[PDB]
Amino acid sequence: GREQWASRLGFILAAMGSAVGLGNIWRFSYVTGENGGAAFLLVYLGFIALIGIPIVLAEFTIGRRAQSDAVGSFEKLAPGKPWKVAGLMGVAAGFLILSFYGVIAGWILFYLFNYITGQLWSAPAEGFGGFFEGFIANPTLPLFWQALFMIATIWIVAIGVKKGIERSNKILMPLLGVLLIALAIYSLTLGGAKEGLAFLFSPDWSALKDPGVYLAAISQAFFTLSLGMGALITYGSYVSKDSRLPGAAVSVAGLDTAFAIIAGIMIFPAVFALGLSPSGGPGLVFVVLPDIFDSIRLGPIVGIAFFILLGAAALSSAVSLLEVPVAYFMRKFDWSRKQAAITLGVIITLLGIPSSLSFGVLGEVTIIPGLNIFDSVDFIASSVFLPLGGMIIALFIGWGWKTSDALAESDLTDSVWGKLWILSLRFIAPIAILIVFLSAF
Ligand SMILES: CCCCCCCCO[C@@H]1O[C@H](CO)[C@@H](O)[C@H](O)[C@H]1O
Ligand SMILES: CCCCCCCCO[C@@H]1O[C@H](CO)[C@@H](O)[C@H](O)[C@H]1O
Ligand SMILES: CCCCCCCCO[C@@H]1O[C@H](CO)[C@@H](O)[C@H](O)[C@H]1O
Ligand SMILES: CC[C@H](C)[C@H](N)C(=O)O
Ligand code: NA
Ligand code: NA
Repeated sequence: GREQWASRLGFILAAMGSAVGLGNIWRFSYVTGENGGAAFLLVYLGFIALIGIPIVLAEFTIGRRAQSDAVGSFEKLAPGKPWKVAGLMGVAAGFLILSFYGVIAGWILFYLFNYITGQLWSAPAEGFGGFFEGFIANPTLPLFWQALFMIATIWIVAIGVKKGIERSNKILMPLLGVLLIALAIYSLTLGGAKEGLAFLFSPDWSALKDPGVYLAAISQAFFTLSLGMGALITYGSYVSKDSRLPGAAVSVAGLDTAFAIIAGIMIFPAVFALGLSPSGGPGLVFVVLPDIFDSIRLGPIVGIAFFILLGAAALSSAVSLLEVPVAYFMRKFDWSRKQAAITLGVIITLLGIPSSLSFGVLGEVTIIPGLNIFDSVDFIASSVFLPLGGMIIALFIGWGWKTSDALAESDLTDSVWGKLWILSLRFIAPIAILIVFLSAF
């Protein structure tokens, strides 16, 4: 009845495209930065091995045995039991995260437009930092480019799994990796490599007595791995009988973390050479990356190449953010695919408009005490729904699955990995999440 990926690799690449997006470059930079660098990074790394690798496979496992959307996946496997709250919790993180995902993806298309028209080639008068300030504070200009991005996202989603989502131009994600390695090597010769690589790889332990860093790591880890958004459950619901689930979840985190690391090697050695502070808020990369391209001879070509490849990366990730409601509403309300995309994509766009305004006119306005609207949506989405959603997901398989079924559907045997993966779901990952919950609130 449902559409499916046309090969076992098509599922891997789509999941690779879903995972590797803006949370690798943009979000990883200013979150690693404002939380102490190397202390945070080693904690974010450790969370991906013991909380990440199991839950991605947990999501992949639950995705195909039910062959349903993220919510209906819990209704066809354990009907009547209250586990569907996790499938419900993740779709809410999809509506919330795609609202400001289109906000930051609007910044991508504006900068790309400026490099195409030859505007951001040299250092503007306002400066590479000031240019970003008067742009995110302008009430309407970010909303235009967000709507333009939400078109392609909506368009691709409305096209279909086999005619749109899976048809991602196969050679573009590798082009974004090769460039980042070439961009990482460049900033290493800007005079900030010592202050950068030390702050980014050598730990300052006193930070780990602040509990926010833990929650910050768990928030970033679940966010960069497409966890707790209902996106890995649905991408698993298009996987065929013949497929190895364990190999994909590893291939995705290894690529996402490798992409995540090179971004640190590129951003932070440049932040310390530019004399800039690593805790520069969400628009950290948009102050540094143009400042780095400004010192290259062909920097305008790099900028166009960088933002075309990073834009397509944010496009391949936000398209999957829309499938979670779309694949749900087609079942729950018999909506067609094209009707679901327009309706659910234009609402997600309007939901993010108060976030784009939180950078300028709505700066002093707060919802959650102490945070502006962008930071507040980010909190409930990425620091609550994502870490708490995976806990129920992890406890769901670990406790509410017959161990013979949990390993058979996850294509794991009774090997040490099969036990370890099961072990992390039953106890390790959920308690680490539960402990970080007790220690932050
Ligand atoms: C490419 C991998 C980089 C690994 C960086 C590990 C930590 C580097 O931090 C190092 O701390 C030392 C303290 O005096 C200094 O002498 C070094 O110059 C400094 O780079
Ligand atoms: C290239 C990938 C490996 C990078 C390993 C990073 C090494 C961690 O950094 C270490 O931090 C310690 C202070 O806490 C210092 O005493 C060590 O000299 C330093 O190597
Ligand atoms: C002092 C440095 C003056 C400019 C020397 C050019 C060296 C950088 O070279 C540039 O690096 C980019 C990747 O980083 C590539 O994409 C460009 O094609 C390449 O021209
Ligand atoms: C919302 C997260 C998106 C889908 C992607 N996982 C990223 O790291 O940017
Ligand atoms: Na992507
Ligand atoms: Na990611």
